[PDB]
Amino acid sequence: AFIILDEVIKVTNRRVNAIEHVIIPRTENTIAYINSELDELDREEFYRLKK
Amino acid sequence: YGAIYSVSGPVVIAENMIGCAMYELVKVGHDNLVGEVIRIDGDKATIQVYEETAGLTVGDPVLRTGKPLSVELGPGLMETIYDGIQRPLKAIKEESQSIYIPRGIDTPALDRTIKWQFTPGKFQVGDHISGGDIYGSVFENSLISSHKILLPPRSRGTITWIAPAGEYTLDEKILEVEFDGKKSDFTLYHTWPVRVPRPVTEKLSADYPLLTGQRVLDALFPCVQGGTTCIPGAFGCGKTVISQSLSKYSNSDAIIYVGCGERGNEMAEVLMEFPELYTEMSGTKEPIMKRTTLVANTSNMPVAAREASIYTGITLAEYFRDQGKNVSMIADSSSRWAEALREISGRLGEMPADQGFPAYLGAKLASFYERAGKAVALGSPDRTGSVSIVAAVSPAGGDFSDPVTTATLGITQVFWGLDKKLAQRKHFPSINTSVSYSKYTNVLNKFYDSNYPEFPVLRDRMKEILSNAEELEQVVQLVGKSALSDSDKITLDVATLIKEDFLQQNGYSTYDAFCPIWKTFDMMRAFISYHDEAQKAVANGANWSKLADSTGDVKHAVSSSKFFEPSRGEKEVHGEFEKLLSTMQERFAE
Amino acid sequence: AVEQGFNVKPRLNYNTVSGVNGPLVILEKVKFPRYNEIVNLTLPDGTVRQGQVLEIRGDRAIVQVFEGTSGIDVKKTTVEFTGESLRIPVSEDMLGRIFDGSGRPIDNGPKVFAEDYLDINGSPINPYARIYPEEMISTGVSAIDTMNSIARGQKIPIFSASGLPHNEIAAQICRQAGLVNFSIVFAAMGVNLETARFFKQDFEENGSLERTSLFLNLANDPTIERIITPRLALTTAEYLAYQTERHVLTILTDMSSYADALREVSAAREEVPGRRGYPGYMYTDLSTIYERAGRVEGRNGSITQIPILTMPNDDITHPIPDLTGYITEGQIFVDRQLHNKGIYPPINVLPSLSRLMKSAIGEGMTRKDHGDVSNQLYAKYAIGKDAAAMKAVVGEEALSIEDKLSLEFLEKFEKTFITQGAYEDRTVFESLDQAWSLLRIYPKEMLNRISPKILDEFY
Amino acid sequence: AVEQGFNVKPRLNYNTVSGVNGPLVILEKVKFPRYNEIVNLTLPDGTVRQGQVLEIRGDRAIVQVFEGTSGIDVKKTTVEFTGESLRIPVSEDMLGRIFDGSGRPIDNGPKVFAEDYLDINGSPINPYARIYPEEMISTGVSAIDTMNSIARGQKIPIFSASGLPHNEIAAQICRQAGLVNFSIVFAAMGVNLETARFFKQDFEENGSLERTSLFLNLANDPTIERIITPRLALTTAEYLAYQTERHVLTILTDMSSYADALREVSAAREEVPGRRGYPGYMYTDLSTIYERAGRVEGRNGSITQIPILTMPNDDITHPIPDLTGYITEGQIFVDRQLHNKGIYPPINVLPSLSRLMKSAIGEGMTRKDHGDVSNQLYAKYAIGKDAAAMKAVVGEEALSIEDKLSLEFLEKFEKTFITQGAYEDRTVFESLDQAWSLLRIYPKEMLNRISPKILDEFY
Repeated sequence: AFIILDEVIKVTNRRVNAIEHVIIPRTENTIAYINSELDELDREEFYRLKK
Repeated sequence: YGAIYSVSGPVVIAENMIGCAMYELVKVGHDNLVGEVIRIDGDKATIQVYEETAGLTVGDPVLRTGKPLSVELGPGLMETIYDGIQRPLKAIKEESQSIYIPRGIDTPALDRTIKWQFTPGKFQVGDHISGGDIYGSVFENSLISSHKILLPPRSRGTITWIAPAGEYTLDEKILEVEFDGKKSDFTLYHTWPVRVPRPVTEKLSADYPLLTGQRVLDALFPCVQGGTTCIPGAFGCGKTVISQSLSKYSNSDAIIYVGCGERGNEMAEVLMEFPELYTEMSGTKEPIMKRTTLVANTSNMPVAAREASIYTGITLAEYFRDQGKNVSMIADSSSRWAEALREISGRLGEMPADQGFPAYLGAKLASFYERAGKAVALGSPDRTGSVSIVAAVSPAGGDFSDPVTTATLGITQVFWGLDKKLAQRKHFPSINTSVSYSKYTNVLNKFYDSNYPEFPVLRDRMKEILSNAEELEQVVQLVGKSALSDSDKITLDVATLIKEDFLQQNGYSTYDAFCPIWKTFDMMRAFISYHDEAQKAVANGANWSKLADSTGDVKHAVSSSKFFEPSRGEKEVHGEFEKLLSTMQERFAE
Repeated sequence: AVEQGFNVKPRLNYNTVSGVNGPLVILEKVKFPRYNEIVNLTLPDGTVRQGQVLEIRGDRAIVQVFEGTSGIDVKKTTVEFTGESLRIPVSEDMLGRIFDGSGRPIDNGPKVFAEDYLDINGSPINPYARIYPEEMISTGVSAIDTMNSIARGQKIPIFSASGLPHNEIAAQICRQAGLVNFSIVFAAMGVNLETARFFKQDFEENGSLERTSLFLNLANDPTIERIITPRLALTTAEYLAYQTERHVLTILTDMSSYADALREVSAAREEVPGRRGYPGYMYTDLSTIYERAGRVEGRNGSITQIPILTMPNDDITHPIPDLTGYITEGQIFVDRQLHNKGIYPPINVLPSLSRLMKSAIGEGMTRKDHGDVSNQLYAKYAIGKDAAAMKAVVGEEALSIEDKLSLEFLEKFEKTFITQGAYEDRTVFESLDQAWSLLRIYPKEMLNRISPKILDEFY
Repeated sequence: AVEQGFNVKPRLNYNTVSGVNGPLVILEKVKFPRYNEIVNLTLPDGTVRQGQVLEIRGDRAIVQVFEGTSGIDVKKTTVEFTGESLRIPVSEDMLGRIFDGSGRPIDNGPKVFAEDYLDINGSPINPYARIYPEEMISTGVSAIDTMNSIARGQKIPIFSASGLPHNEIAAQICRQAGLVNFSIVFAAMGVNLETARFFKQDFEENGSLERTSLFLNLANDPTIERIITPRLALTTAEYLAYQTERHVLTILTDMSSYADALREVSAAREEVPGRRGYPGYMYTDLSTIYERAGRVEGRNGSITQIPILTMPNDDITHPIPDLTGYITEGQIFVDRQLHNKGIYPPINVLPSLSRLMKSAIGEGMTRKDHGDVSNQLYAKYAIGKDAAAMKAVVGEEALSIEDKLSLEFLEKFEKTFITQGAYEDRTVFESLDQAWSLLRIYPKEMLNRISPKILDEFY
C-alpha cells in the first residue's frame, strides 16, 4: 500500500505541477492572443465602417 | 410611371417616381420585373428588384402597382409549391414548358382555370358582414374538407348580393359588400400585405402541445401549438427528422414549409419527397401535399425574394389560422433569411450593427416570430386557430454565438440547441440538453395534469439526472473516476442509458419514427423507476457491480422499451409497460 | 400653479417630406424644428403614426416614425409637429393601470387623468441630495431576501440567460415584494406577447396590480418605444417616490432588449457601432436609466431597481453585463445548472451579492442575526460545492465530518431553501427561520462565522 | 432555327472616359447605358479589352475591365458598347480545347465555331424542374466514398489550405469518378502554372482531353477575369450537360481566388464591405456559381460540381469557406494536421460532410451497411480524437478501455483506411469491407450506432 500510494502521489503531484505550469499558462496565453486578434478584427471593421 | 435612373445589382433607383410609397411593388423595366420600393429621396425611389436585374437600361419605364408585396390568399394554394414571392413553380413550368424561370413571369399566384365547389355560409343577403367573417366553404382536398372563404380583413359592410352554391373560379364574383354606398366585389381569393400581420380579435395563450415526435423534444423541451421553437439548422438530425415528423404526425391542420436560402438539391429533395409522404390521420392514407404549402427559395434566387419568403410563408400560415386551423409553419434557414437581410442592408448602405447584420435584425425577427400563437380568428363564427413557428438557425460558428441566434433566443419561447459533441458521436437527435430550454413547461403543466399527471415530475427528474451526471462526468474526465460512490455510479450509468435509449432515437426507423406522448411518458416511467429503484437498493447496502450483473436483463428490457412498437396502440403498449415495470420491481428484490 | 396648462399652441401640419430612409422620414421647409420632438405622421391611407426627430438642420428635420415607414408617400403624408418632447400624464391613479411603450394604457380603461405632464427624460439627481440606502425592501424570494437582500434605494440587477425564468422571478418579486407606502413599477422591454399576457393576467389575478404601474413593450413593438419604455417607468417612479413619498422598486425587464433597441436607434443615425455593435454611449444610457433611482434627503421616498439583464452567451464580459455591473450596486445570478435541476428560483448565491447588504440587514431592520446567518450560509454553501466536487475525487468515506455534514447542508439548502414555490410568499423572518433550520444540523462549535452571542441565543 | 442571328446592330464607340480607378473604368456620357453590358475598351496602344458594366447612373457606366486597366488613357481610349451581356460561344466540339480566363483559345486552335451564344449568368433553373440526384459516384477514395458520399449532381467542394494536396485529390477524383464516361469542365482561377500543368498533364495521361475543357486563368493572368472564368466554365458545363445530355464534372479551383477577385472589385466600388472586406453579396455570388449544379427533370445529364477551395489559414470560419458551406452541399475537408502526419489523402472526416449521402448511399444502391458503417466510423473517429486529447492533457492510464480501443482504431484508421495511394481506385464495396475490418477491432457490444440486424449480418 505504501509503494502504490507513493507512486500515485508522485503521479498526481506531477500532474498538478504540469497543469499549473503548462496548461494554465498555455491556455491563458491562448486566451490573451485570441482576445487581441478579435480586438484587431473589430478595429479593422471599425475603420472600414468609418471609411 | 417613372423611369430607371440607376442600376447596380438588385438595387434600382428610378427617377420621376413622385407620389410613390415605401414598400410598394413596382414593375421595373420592360419585362415588368417585380420590385419593392425600399428608399425614397425626392422623386427618386430606390427599388430592389425581385428578379434578375441584368439587362435593365436607363430610361426603362417603372410602373407603380400601388400595393405592397401582397400574397394571394384563397383556395388553390394548399398543395402548390411557391418561390420567395408567391410564384407557382409548377404553373410556371407548365406555362413556359421549360426548365428555367422566365424573367418577369406573370403567372397568377392562384390558378384561375380550376372550378371550385362553393357552399354559401350562414350569412345571407342583407346581413352585416365584418372583416374576417366566413361566408362560404370550398372543398379543396380530402384533408382540407372545407376551405372556408374569409371576407378580407379591414373590409366591412352589408351583403348586397351573395352567390348560390356552385362551381366557381377565383376570378368569378362570390359576394358583394355595399359599405358606405360603394359596392365592393369579393371573389374566392384576396390579397394581403406580407409585412402587415393579419388581424385577430384576441391572441390566446397556447396550451395544447405540438407533438414534434422526437422523444427529447416532446419530453424535456416541449413545444405547444402556437410557439416558436428555433430548431438547429442542418448539422443535427433534429431539423431533418423533425420537419417530416411534424408534417406527418404533428396534428397540425396545415403546414407551410418555408425554405429561404435552402440548397438547390436540398430543396429538390423536399419537392420530390413530400408528395411521397402519407398520413394516417384520416380513415385512408392521404398525401402530405394535400396539407402542405411550400415556399421554395433556393440560394440562387434573388436576395429580395429570399427575404420575402419568410413573410410569404408566415402570412399563408396566418391565413390558415384565421380560417381556424392549427398550423405549424416551418422556416428553413432563418439564418439565411437574416443573411439576406444583411445583404440588403449592405446594398442600401445602412450601417451594420453586429458582425455585418443590420441593427434592425432583432426587430425584424421579433415581428416575424410574434405572428405565432393561438388566436381567436376575427369575425363570426368564433374559431380558434394557431400558428407554430418551427424555425431553423444554422450553426454559423459551430455554436450558438451568431447575432441571428442571439436575437432568436432573446425573442423565442422554445430553443432546441445543437450539441456538436452529440452530433460528432452520430447520436441523433443531437439536441444539447444543457443549453436547450422550453418556456412552455409551465403553461403545458395544465395539459400534463389533465392527461399524464406524472409527466412534469418525470421530466424534471430526468433533467436533474442529466445535469448531475454531466457534472460528475466532468469530474470523471478530470480525475480518472477511480473512486465513485454507488449512487454516483448509478447516476452515470442511468444517464448513459438515457442518452443511449431515451434521448437517442432513429427517425428513419419504423419503431422510433414517431414516439407518441403516451409512449414517451411510459419510457420516462421505466427509466426513472429504474434509477430510483437502483438508488434505493444501493442505499439498502447492495453492491452496485453485483446488482448490475444481476439486473443486466432488466436494463436490456428498459433499453428495448425504445424498440417497443408504437403502432400496437396505446391500450396494448401501456399494458406492456405496466408489466415491464411490474417485473422490474420484483427483479431488484434479488 | 399649473395654470400655464390652460394654453392652446397650434401645431404645424407639414406636407413637405423630402424623402424616406428605412425608419427615418426626412422633412423639408420645417419652420423651427425642435430636437426630440414627438411628431404625428398621417399616412396617405389615413393611419396616424407617431414619430420622433433624430436629426435637425436648417429647415429640415429627420423624423424617426414609430412602427416603420411602410406606406409613407412623399406626395400625400401630413406631418404634425407637437411642440414638445414626449411627456407622460402622471397621476397617483396610474397605480393599477397597464401602459404601452408610449404611455398609452393598453388596459381597457380610461386615459389617465393627469396631475402633471412630466418629461420622460427627467433630470439627474443631485448627489448632495442623495442618501445612502438604510432599510431593506422585503422580497418573497428567500434566496434574494436572505443572501442578497436589497436595500431601500440600491440598484441590484438579475443576471439571467436566454431561457432562464427571469420573467417568472420578476413576476414573483412584483407580486410578493413589500416593506419589512409601496408602489411597484414594472417595465417589460421587448418581451414576447405570451410573456406580456402572463404578466398582465398574473397581476390582475393575484391582485399585485393594485400597487403596480405595469409598462408592457412587446417584442414586435417599435424599437423607439422600447427605448422610451424604461424612461417612462423611471419617470413614473420618480414622480411617485419623490412627489408622493412612497417606495417604488422599479423592475425593469430585458435590459438586453433595451440595449438592442439602443443599437437600432444608434444605427438609425450614422453612428458607427462600438465594441460589440452597441453604441459607445451605452455606458451613459444605462447609467441614466439605472441612477434614476436612489433615496433623497427632503423626500421620504425611495426608488429601487431590479434591471434583470439577459446575458447573451452566458458571459459577464459582454458589454451589457459589464456596464450594468459598473453602474449598479450588486448582482443576482440565475444559473442554468440550477435551472436544469428543477430548482426554482434557479438563483446561485455564490456569484450573486448585494454590495449594500450590510445596511439593509441590521438589527432595527430584519432581525439581528441576518448578516451572520447569510455569511454562514454562503460559507457553508461554498464548502458544500467544494465537497460535492471532492466526493467524486476522493470517495465519500474519506471526506471529513465538515464535508459530509456540508454535503447534507448543500442538499437541504438547494432543495428546500433556494427551491421556493413560485407562489410561496416567504417573509424575511420565515426565510431566516428556514436558514437557521438548515444551519442547526451543524453543532454550535462548527458555526464559526456567526458571532458567539447570536449563536448562543438563536441556536 | 435561330434565324435572328443574321442581324447587324451598330455599336456606340464612346471616347468619353473618366474616373479610371483600379479595375474600374467610368464613362461620363453614355446614351441609354445597359446594366451588365459588355464593352470593348480600345486602348491608345490599340489592344482591346472586354469590360462589364457594374453600375449605371443617369449617364454614367462604371465598367470593370477584365484584362485590367494598366495603360488605359482618359483621352485616347474608346469604349464600344456591345449591347448585350457576355455570351460565350458554346459547341459540342468545344470539348477537348484549352481556353483562357475569358473563354479565348490557348491551344493554338481556332475560335469556337459557335453552335449558340449562351449567357454567362445562365438562367435560374425551376426548383420544380430539378431532380434530387440520389445517384452515388464511386470516387475511388475511401475517406470520401465510404464516409462522405458524392452523388451525381451534387456540388461538394474540397475545403483545403495552402500547400495541401487538394489539386492531387481533385485530380484523382476526376480521374476515377465512375458510378457505383464523365465529361469534365475545369476552371482554373489564379492557380499557379505548376498546378495548371499538373492538372493538364494528369487529364492527358488519364485520357481526359478527349472529353474535357480547361478554362485556365493562371496567376499571371489578369485578376478580374477570375470573376468571369467560373461563369464561363459553368455555362459551358450547363450546355454540355443539359443540351448535349452529357454528365459533366466541374472542378472550379481556387474559389478563394475568385472571392479575392470579388473583394478587389467590391473594394474599388467603395461599397459596404461585409465580413473581412469581402462583399456583402458574396453569399449571392457564390450561390449563383455553386447552384448551377444538379440534374433537371426533362434532360438526363448533370453537373457534378466539385469547387476546390483554399482556406486562408485552415479556418472554416473564414467568409469564403463559411459561405461555400452554406450554399454548396457537402464539403471535403483536407487537413493540415493529416498532411503533416503524412496521410494521403489528408482528408479529415470529422469536418467533411455530404448532405446527399443519406439518400445516395445504402439500401441496395451500394450495400445494406453503408450508412451504418459510415456512422460507426464517424462516431469512433470522434471518440478517438477526444481520447487522444484526453491522453495528451492527462495520464494515458486514465483513459477507459473504450478510449484505448478507440485510440488503436484511430491509428489503424488514419494509417490504413484513409491512407490511400494515388491510382489505387478502391471500390466502395472494398472500402466498406476495410471499414468493417476496422470495426471488427471492437467487440460487437460497443458498436452502438450499427443497427443490430446489420451488426449480426456483417460482423
